[PDB]
Amino acid sequence: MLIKVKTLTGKEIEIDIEPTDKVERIKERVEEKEGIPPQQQRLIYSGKQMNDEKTAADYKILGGSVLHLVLALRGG
Amino acid sequence: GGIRKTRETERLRRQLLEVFWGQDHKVDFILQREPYCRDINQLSEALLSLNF
Repeated sequence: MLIKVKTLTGKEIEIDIEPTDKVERIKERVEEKEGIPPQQQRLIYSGKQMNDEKTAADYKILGGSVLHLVLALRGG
Repeated sequence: GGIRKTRETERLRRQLLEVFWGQDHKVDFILQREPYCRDINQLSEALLSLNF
């Protein structure tokens, strides 16, 4: 199952992960793709915040869903 | 300036591995961001290498 993430710059990232994996693991995949640490990147879906102790399955996300990401700031 | 990302970006794109311009999503990302160095990378690399 593959899903697309949305960045603050307006860019949809393409990644491949399983629903049984943890949100923190998906964050690591993001770090290697864009070049930003996981602890400074948040993942939001539907309107609720996703915790590193929870998994994508807990938010009924499947291959084809668009997930949002919002953490770390450059300016002020 | 001092250093440029043009060498890593075009080398990836030409024959080497996806380095700056490369790194999967990064390929287009260099120019489509804000800095000048990245700007040249996709601009000069993605445009000239793909078209020519």
